[PDB]
Amino acid sequence: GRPEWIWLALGTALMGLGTLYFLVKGMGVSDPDAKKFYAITTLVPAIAFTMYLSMLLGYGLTMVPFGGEQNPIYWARYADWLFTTPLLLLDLALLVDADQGTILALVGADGIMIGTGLVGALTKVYSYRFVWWAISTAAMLYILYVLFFGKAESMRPEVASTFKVLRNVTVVLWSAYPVVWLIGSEGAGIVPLNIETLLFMVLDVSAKVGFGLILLRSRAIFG
Amino acid sequence: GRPEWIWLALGTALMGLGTLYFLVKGMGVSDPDAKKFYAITTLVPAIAFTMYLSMLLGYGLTMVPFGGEQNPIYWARYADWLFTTPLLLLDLALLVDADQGTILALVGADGIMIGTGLVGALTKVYSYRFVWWAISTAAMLYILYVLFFGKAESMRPEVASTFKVLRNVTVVLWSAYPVVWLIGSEGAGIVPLNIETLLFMVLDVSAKVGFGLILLRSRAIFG
Amino acid sequence: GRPEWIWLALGTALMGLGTLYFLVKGMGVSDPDAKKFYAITTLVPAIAFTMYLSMLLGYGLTMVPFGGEQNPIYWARYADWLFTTPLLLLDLALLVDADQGTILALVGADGIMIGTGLVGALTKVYSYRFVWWAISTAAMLYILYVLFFGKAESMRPEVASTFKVLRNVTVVLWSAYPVVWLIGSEGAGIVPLNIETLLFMVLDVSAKVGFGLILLRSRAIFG
Ligand SMILES: *C/C=C(C)/C=C/C=C(C)/C=C/C1=C(C)CCCC1(C)C
Ligand SMILES: *C/C=C(C)/C=C/C=C(C)/C=C/C1=C(C)CCCC1(C)C
Ligand SMILES: *C/C=C(C)/C=C/C=C(C)/C=C/C1=C(C)CCCC1(C)C
Repeated sequence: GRPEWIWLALGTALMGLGTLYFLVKGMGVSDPDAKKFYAITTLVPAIAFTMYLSMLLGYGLTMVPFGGEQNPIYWARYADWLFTTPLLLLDLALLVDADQGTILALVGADGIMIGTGLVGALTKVYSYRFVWWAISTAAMLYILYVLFFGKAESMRPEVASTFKVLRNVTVVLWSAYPVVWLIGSEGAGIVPLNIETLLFMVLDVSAKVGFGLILLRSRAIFG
Repeated sequence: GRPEWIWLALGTALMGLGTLYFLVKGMGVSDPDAKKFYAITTLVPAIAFTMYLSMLLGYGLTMVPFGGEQNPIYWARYADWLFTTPLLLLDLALLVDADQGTILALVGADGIMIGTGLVGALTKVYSYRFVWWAISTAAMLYILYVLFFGKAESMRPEVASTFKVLRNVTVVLWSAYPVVWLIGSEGAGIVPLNIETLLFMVLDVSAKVGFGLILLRSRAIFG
Repeated sequence: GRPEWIWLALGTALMGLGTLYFLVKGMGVSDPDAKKFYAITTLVPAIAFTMYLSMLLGYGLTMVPFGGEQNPIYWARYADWLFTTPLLLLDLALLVDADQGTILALVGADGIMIGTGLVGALTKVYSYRFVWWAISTAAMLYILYVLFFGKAESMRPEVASTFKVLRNVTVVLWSAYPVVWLIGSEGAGIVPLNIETLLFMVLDVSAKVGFGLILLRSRAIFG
């Protein structure tokens, strides 16, 4: 039906397999700290799996009028990210034993990032969609700022090493989302929805399963 | 108007009385641990009370097209369960001093269970509704698994005793929900909505007020 | 377009400036406890900023049929309060080192207060709107009760002093909301929407930025 269906189907399959792999791999783990990381990390692709399935079956898709056309908007992505992005930030924060204040700042700014992105995606006045994109981007920039300038002296080498790798992976991949949104169907519409869907699938799988494989294979998750 | 109104009214009344009873019973409690259990346990029927009232007044009801008919779907149940089921799991987890990793696993899987159940309840393609039911059921099975195989050596007798009772009550009652959903109006439609509503009221009151009476009368909630 | 636009624009500007001020003021803070208070306190007007902008642009506004008319209902307020009121209660609770049980009681009752207020705001049967208002008010009264009768012996003077001031500010300002709602467009409609919007803007800015200035200038936030 929809040309982007193949990418949604592949996304569903990859998130599903990733979830199952992490689920199996986490069996037997008794270390409290490691359990936290496995729980957070397995839940991420499990949620993504449900939302990709939602998009594939057509439930997480809605039509938004703007620019004089009926624009297909997959709102299920925000329902996904609303829960998965904060969880991913939690993995990074727990890894460096961040204090509660910083965790709340990250989670709250993340909520603002996704919430304003959702508002922008459903906004009927074309020009306003970009106002929301700008605010969401400012929130993302705040998050990236905190990750880099927001624990070193008393920090295990493996912890510092894995955190630096996951932080770099996060900054690169997350930074692409606003660009894809801006040039894709939710924004300027210069890149067709099918290609946009492919881009998000690669980014999502990398930021979730890729990110997860790196974290769960590290000894940093253990006390 | 709607034949199932009597069960919604009785459900509203029972949840309301249960809330008031727990509220009174919890007065004077100074023990920190006991306070946690009273807060969690009183909030559960208070939320259920609001959603049952929502259904009674008709606000938590919507019409979903599928199978060639306008099907009355009480979505308010998921708004209820989304918050009450995780809270109930929290009572069980705190009772056994479960570690954060396991708590997150339970809460996250519970969210998936209710979220996919909601998607299934509102899905317009009949066959797909059952795909969502299957995923939600898999999440429930994971939860039941964790409760039984997911703390013994260093565990007070009263704690182990009450937990085992509440765990058995939980497995039996919770396991009935997917069956009721499957044979009821949201699924195969072989059992009429009025009878389905009665079933859920008995299950809800038992899983909330019944469950609550057992827990709050035990000495396990005290340090 | 809408006469109340000026108050929404001023609200947007004030919440935005307040957010920026708190953001700057919180720079350099290394004290863990102080960080918690700055995070919570800065997030509050940041969220309010987004919802006021939502109302200004028209996204957070919907039409609800009741009383034989199309009533303009700004639902964005509840999306705001759902997150900001619990955060404000968290500031007060952390300030007095409240135990988890009491925190959950406050947060849960707050959720009920806002959730039932939202249901009332969107209810099509006029008389029922007031039933929801009554339940929401009962939840607010419970919260006010807990704040006054729910830690003294072992409590720093500055902490007790600032808490008492913020508690008084909270009881006075919060108590006004149900009155405004009752006499405003969501209720009896005796006070026009434009005036109602002005009232909420003054209350919101005072309960958020005013409240925030008092808290963040106190030494109580430091360990
Ligand atoms: C599993 C998914 C991940 C890690 C998704 C990350 C999403 C973002 C960083 C999204 C950010 C956006 C903006 C900064 C601007 C507005 C549009 C968004 C929501 C695509
Ligand atoms: C107070 C209510 C309780 C304890 C409700 C429990 C609800 C469930 C365990 C629901 C589970 C469902 C499935 C496993 C399959 C799909 C349909 C549901 C949501 C009814
Ligand atoms: C930043 C906003 C604040 C501090 C808002 C406070 C909101 C309330 C205390 C609202 C309470 C209401 C009731 C008690 C009755 C029903 C209507 C409401 C939601 C306006």
